[PDB]
Amino acid sequence: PTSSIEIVLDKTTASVGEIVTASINIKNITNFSGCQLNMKYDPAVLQPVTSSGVAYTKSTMPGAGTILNSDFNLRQVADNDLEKGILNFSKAYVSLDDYRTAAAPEQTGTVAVVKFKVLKEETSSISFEDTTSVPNAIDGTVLFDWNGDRIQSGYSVIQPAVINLDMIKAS
Repeated sequence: PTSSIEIVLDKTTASVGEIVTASINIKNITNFSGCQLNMKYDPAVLQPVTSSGVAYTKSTMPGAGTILNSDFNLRQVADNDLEKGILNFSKAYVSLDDYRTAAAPEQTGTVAVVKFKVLKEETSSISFEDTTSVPNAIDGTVLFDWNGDRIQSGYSVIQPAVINLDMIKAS
């Protein structure tokens, strides 16, 4: 009887130059309308790249998932720190009246996809992390319902996602 957000990798193992795709998935989040997320990775090991192969900038949004793609006036803002390895982004529907009226809330699916180039073959992790700039977060996550209120208890944050776990002893 579970509600969750999770970072899922398409590969558990990857060599230098490969792309690993991280999917940020939610499951059974009641009346979900949007989120703000603060994700941490190690910039010596992974580099976020767009679907066309170019590095993110401070302003780059993650790739589209399978939800939050409908025309209920989507607001999208990213504020990334690529030197420290932080992706911070907000994606939410703004026409909440119309979204409520359509009566078909997007409670389960992929909110965003981040592709990472593997720079070093080494054990590394990706997690959500609390940050000063987003003070109301639960392990670096803020989820909103279709009234515009923060969801305050009853979902698990499943993390970290780990690549190259088999090489952990060497780290």
